[PDB]
Amino acid sequence: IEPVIIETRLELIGRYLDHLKKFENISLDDYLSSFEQQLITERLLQLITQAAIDINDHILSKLKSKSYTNFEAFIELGKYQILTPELAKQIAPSSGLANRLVHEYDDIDPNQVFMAISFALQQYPLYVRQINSYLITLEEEND
Amino acid sequence: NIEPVIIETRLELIGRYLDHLKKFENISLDDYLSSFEQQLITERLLQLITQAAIDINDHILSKLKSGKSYTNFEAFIELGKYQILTPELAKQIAPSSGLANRLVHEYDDIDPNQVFMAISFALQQYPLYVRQINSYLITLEEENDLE
Ligand SMILES: *P(=O)(O)OC[C@H]1O[C@@H](n2cnc3c(N)ncnc32)[C@H](O)[C@@H]1OP(=O)(O)OC[C@H]1O[C@@H](n2cnc3c(N)ncnc32)[C@H](O)[C@@H]1O
Ligand SMILES: *P(=O)(O)OC[C@H]1O[C@@H](n2cnc3c(N)ncnc32)[C@H](O)[C@@H]1OP(=O)(O)OC[C@H]1O[C@@H](n2cnc3c(N)ncnc32)[C@H](O)[C@@H]1O
Repeated sequence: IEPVIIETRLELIGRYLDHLKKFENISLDDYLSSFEQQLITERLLQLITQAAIDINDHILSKLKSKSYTNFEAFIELGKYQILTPELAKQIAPSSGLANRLVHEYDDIDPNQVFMAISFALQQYPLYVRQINSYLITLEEEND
Repeated sequence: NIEPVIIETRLELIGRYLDHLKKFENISLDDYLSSFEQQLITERLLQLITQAAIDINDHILSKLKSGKSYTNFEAFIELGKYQILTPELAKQIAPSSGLANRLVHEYDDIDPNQVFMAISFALQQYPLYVRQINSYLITLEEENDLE
């Protein structure tokens, strides 16, 4: 496992969350009225989830050199206790959110993106902390 | 016929996205590079415009190409060969398929300097795309009515 590959993406997730947090108090009616605010939060959520999918793929490629869907990849990290199983279960559906936001499914419901903001702001800081704690362990073993 | 309705809805969306993108036509590079939020808005607008056009092109060519395959870049060039787009526009606008692939993260990392230039390219080219597809839409409706 290459720490800098993982840490670069974790830092990006943290940056994107920092920007997404600027939206955490916007009312739904103002959100639905502002296409540009929908665009910003949709792209932030896409970038966050795609960075996580990339992190998970890198980690699993070094451990289980088996193939997982993006949803299962979160679950598998839970089995390795790299994520907690509870976080892995909660956050795995953000893989479907990523697909939704690149138009792999049908239209985007802004009401559901609005609610997803608060769950991303809860779950992904924990994802970052858990992956960071794993990376730090690997680094402190090398030392 | 379902193809005209499909094209017309997507053209209406492209027109709306272009209206929002036009707000950024006069932004300076330094202003753009210093505002992550303006980068996000323009990146997603470009993603939505190009994806809608890719959808249109797929529906146009499925009627004309009897199962023959094509990439999203190639679809734009095929429209030029069919004189649905002018060849000049077709070759100018085909690389927007590569922009779209980068914006949905098929590969690579996003260079904001390239996205900055794509704002101008899209504001020049996609209004012409809309006009020319709209002219084809009329021909299609006439052909369906004539058959
Ligand atoms: P894709 O087909 O990957 O996602 C669709 C749906 O299936 C869920 N899923 C994928 N793979 C699995 C496995 N292996 N097990 C169980 N479930 C799986 C995936 O999590 C996704 O779930 P959804 O709850 O439909 O969506 C995830 C997430 O997206 C937001 N959401 C939902 N519907 C939306 C609309 N219409 N607009 C905008 N956002 C939407 C919610 O945040 C939801 O939790
Ligand atoms: P992807 O693999 O989709 O595209 C790669 C590259 O190849 C071009 N291409 C695809 N198919 C063909 C055919 N049949 N013939 C000739 N060329 C083809 C495709 O247009 C793309 O060109 P690029 O110049 O790499 O990119 C197109 C477009 O994207 C923006 N761009 C470029 N680099 C970017 C970064 N780093 N970030 C964000 N956007 C970027 C530019 O607007 C460029 O014009």
